[PDB]
Amino acid sequence: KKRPEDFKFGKILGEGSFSTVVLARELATSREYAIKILEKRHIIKENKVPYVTRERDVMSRLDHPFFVKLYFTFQDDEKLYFGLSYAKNGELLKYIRKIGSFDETCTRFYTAEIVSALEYLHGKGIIHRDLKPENILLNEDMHIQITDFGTAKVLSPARANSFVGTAQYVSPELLTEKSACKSSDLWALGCIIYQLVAGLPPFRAGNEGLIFAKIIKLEYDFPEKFFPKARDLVEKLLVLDATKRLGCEEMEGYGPLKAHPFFESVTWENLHQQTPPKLT
Ligand SMILES: Nc1ncnc2c1ncn2[C@@H]1O[C@H](COP(=O)(O)OP(=O)(O)OP(=O)(O)O)[C@@H](O)[C@H]1O
Repeated sequence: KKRPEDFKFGKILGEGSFSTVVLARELATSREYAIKILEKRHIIKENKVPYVTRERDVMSRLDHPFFVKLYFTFQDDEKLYFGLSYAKNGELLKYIRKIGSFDETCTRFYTAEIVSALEYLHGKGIIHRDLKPENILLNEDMHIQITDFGTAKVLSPARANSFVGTAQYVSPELLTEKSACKSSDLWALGCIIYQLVAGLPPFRAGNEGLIFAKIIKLEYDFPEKFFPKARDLVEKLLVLDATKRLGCEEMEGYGPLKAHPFFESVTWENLHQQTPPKLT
């Protein structure tokens, strides 16, 4: 029902391989949206339509404060437009790079929000499959806003067969069995926790193949100082057997995960309304 004429477009927020995200003000309401714009000829020609349709379908299902919201979509002759919530503070990755690593309180708090987010997502039977700090945005208040649902999968009411993801965060089962499940996201969570504390994700190399070989061998080490209860949690997530990761369904879900000693001081109830600790 909305049209391009309905908005004043401002600065480009970022660019993807087949998309541009632009900050826009809706004239009729004065609201700010991040508008994702896809060229129809380009997505048809480069075979991206399945990913565009998947992103719209998955995002339409989501209604949780830790996810970017899809408010509306429209199209004209040349373009599709997705109106998204504007995450003013950009990617979580920017903050890991800037400050180098998070202290225990910040690690705990941001990990808790991600765990809360994943509990919601897996409860709806959806796997993300590309969870990483670049795909975790931050709103004006510094709460997380998970994004990038074009490679997500709605599981039909355990396993998904498309090969998708980012080498550093890909789970061993996707490499060796050629499928992913909810537990694959918990593997990515382990990588992200490690990255928050250590400054880099645990499987690192300058090319994907070398990363793959390390992942399948569980070849990684903790830096000398690494919060002991965080290390224990990481060891319970970075497990080759996907059925043995803390938080997976065969480990009886998110209850035991949230009960991990690392999260002891966490109040899970209204996390999105708590004041995040300052990063720095
Ligand atoms: N809702 C949003 N609010 C603020 N910034 C955003 C939002 N969505 C995306 N961005 C920024 O714009 C960039 C482009 O996002 P987009 O989803 O179009 O492609 P991408 O996922 O970065 O790249 P690719 O699709 O090629 O992997 C993001 O990397 C992010 O920095």
